[PDB]
Formats: sequence, structure tokens, C-alpha cells
Amino acid sequence: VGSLNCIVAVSQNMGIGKNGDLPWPPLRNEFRYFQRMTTTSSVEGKQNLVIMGKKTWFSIPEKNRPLKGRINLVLSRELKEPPQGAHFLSRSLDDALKLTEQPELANKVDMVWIVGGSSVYKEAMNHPGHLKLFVTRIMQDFESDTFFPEIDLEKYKLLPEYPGVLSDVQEEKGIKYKFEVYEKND
Ligand SMILES: NC(=O)C1=CN([C@@H]2O[C@H](COP(=O)(O)OP(=O)(O)OC[C@H]3O[C@@H](n4cnc5c(N)ncnc54)[C@H](OP(=O)(O)O)[C@@H]3O)[C@@H](O)[C@H]2O)C=CC1
Ligand SMILES: COc1ccccc1/C(=C/c1coc2nc(N)nc(N)c12)C1CC1
Repeated sequence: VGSLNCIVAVSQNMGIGKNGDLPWPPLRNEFRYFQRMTTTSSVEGKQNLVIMGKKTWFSIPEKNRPLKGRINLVLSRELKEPPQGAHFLSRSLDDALKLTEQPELANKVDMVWIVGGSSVYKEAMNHPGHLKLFVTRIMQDFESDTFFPEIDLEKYKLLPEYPGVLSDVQEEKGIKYKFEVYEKND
């Protein structure tokens, strides 16, 4: 298996969701960037794996489930099998990463992408080893009820450039945002 990564878009007040949707209006090209980053695999004959919590899975409209061209794994202790449209179910992040090493996936998975929500990001961000965060800073406050965990900059280094990531300020629907990549290795 290849690298472990988290990807998120977050407002200035650290918001990532409100009432199971976006705190902000849809940002079409920001979403395109999410699709591109999570779908594109460096390794021939492999797909990337996305790992998400149960609330995040059900926040994807029923017609957009699963995220196409990626292997979709949901984290839940309540569910007894993968939800309709999902491919895998694990009871913990540790278990999901272990699964990625089993016969069924060990040869099929390139990058792994944690795509929410707050508790899955927090566990991933605190997991020892090499990990990158791809963070879109939406540069306005938006009312939220779910928040991105603290990024400890003693460990996470903001990279000065990254291939395939635009470095200038973006704007859609009057909302400015910018892309960042952070890397730790501990
Ligand atoms: N980039 C962005 O702005 C993103 C925004 N979002 C937003 O965030 C919100 C949803 O996120 P959030 O509320 O945090 O919820 P989660 O997706 O993380 O879902 C929480 C549920 O998933 C399960 N879960 C989470 N972590 C684990 C774990 N380690 N092991 C097993 N099960 C786990 C639990 O389910 P159970 O009870 O079944 O055990 C828990 O109740 C929405 O607003 C959505 O729009 C989501 C992703 C990205
Ligand atoms: C309601 O949100 C969606 C609806 C349909 C399909 C995918 C999504 C998702 C989006 C983003 C997750 O991390 C993200 N990170 C970035 N920078 N942007 C995003 N847009 C997501 C998350 C998985 C539920």
C-alpha cells in the first residue's frame, strides 16, 4: 500500500460541516480538486482507498455513493455490514489500515485518503508515522457544527509547493480559498 493522507476543506473558524452538509455553498472546482486528488493513483493496476466515518458516508447523496473509481471503506461499530454502495466496513482506523495489508486489498490499494469526519481526522492526525494533510483553507467564517482538529505545526510542516496543487488564491461564488499540503513523519 502507498501513502496515508487526509483531505478536507475547512473554514476560518475550523468548520467542516453543518447539519450533515457543507457550511458554505457548493464550490464546484474545489470539489473537482477533491475528486482528482483522491481518485488519481500513481501505480498502474491499483486504485486508491477512501476511508470515512458513517456520518460522512451518508452525507454523500445516495446517487453519488460510492465515490467512483476509489475503493470505499466506512468506519462504524454499529453497522454489521457495509452500507448500500460501500465496499468495506471496519470498526476502527487501525483495523482499516490492517485490512489494507490482507490478501483481498494488499495488491489493489495505492494511496489511502481519510475524507472525514472530525473524529477520523483526529485519529489519523495523531497516528505515528508518515502522513500528509491536504487542506483547503476557505478564508471566511461559516456557521458550523463539526470542526477540523487542531493541526500541530510542531509536527506538520506546511510544504512550499506540491505537484498538482495550485498555489494561488481561488475564488468561487464570491468565496476565496487556497490549497495547502502539510507533511509529518514521526
Ligand atoms: N472537507 C470537508 O469540509 C468535510 C466535511 N464533512 C462534513 O462533516 C460532517 C460529518 O462528520 P462527523 O459528524 O464528524 O462524522 P463521521 O463521519 O466521522 O461519523 C461519525 C460516526 O462514524 C463512526 N466512526 C467515526 N470514527 C470511527 C472509528 N474510529 N471507528 C469506528 N467508527 C467510527 C461512528 O459510527 P458508529 O456510531 O456507527 O459507530 C460515528 O458515530 C458533515 O457535516 C459533512 O458534511 C465530512 C468530510 C469532509
Ligand atoms: C457533501 O460532501 C460530499 C458529497 C459528495 C461526494 C463527496 C463529498 C465529500 C467531500 C469532501 C471530503 O473531503 C473534502 N476535502 C475537500 N478539500 N473538499 C471536499 N469537497 C471534500 C465528503 C466525502 C463526503
